[PDB]
Amino acid sequence: SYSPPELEGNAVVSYSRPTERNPDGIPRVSQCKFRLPLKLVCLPGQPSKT
Amino acid sequence: ALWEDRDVRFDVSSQQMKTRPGEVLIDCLDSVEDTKGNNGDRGRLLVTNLRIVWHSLALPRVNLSIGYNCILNITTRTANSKLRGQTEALYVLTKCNSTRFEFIFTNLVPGSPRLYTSLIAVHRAYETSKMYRDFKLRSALIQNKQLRLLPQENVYNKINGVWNLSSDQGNLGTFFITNVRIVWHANMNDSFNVSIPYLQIRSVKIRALVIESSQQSGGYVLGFKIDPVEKLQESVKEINSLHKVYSANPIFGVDYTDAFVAYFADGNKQQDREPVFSEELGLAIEKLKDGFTLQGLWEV
Repeated sequence: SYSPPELEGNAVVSYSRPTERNPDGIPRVSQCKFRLPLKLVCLPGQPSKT
Repeated sequence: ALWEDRDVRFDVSSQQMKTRPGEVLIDCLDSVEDTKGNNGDRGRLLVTNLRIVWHSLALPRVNLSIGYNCILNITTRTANSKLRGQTEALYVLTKCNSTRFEFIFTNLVPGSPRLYTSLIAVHRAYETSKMYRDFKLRSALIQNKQLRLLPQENVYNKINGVWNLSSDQGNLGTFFITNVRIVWHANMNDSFNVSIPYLQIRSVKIRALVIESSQQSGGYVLGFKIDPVEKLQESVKEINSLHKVYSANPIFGVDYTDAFVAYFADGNKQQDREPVFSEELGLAIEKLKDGFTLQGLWEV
């Protein structure tokens, strides 16, 4: 029912880079952000006055 | 002479670290390290037809050659958990020239090495194929008036009436000349048989036929008499021709200075005192040192 604090969203990916010291690789993580449209959680309505 | 399967040598010459004619390389692995010598010296391990050779890969002067007829206990130690990969180790335990040696081979690269399996497999084949390269007396060589062939063996000729000039009653026997050994088995008491492999034969000649075997593994003088001298010399010709054609490339049937002190299995000990009888225990026990006693050694 309530509206979310921000329409942002985060996609985080975590992988392992195979190296020479460790054959299971260093763990690494990178992330990206997206911005959802306002018209997901809103619609037009009657504008109040006061 | 052949020594690469019979001895355990240290600091080997680069000519003996090379494949003996009949020998064949089986497997290899780099970055193997030598423990039981705490030098931290990286190296390289090689499993061949007849022995395992480790060399420093940086100063190949320091190296080890361990024969398969010298290894008693070959075990694999998979340990060294998450801190790194599973650095598998190998534990070889050997008895050469009446002294117990212990070698530890640690694969520094964290991956598990396939070499440690080929090692044990080829060692099993070596031990199970000793009828190719050893002298045997009164063994089980005959099923039913007929020889039992090795894996890589063809019987070339079969001579009858072959007496044995080493006994006096069970003499009239049969002689099988093969590409790997010459065997003689009596007609009656077919458990009286001898099998001499070409690797052990040193000289065949007539004196009425005499085989003289290698003094490095027991020098026997085996004499056999045949009725027609023609067949006698024919068999001598065949045997010596087979010996030379075998000598150029040996089969071996395997189907598929003070540094040694650091490799003691016992530890600061290399010879066992003479075994005497202990009246205390009622068993044979090796001769006690001067001061020590059994109840003074048993207590903590």
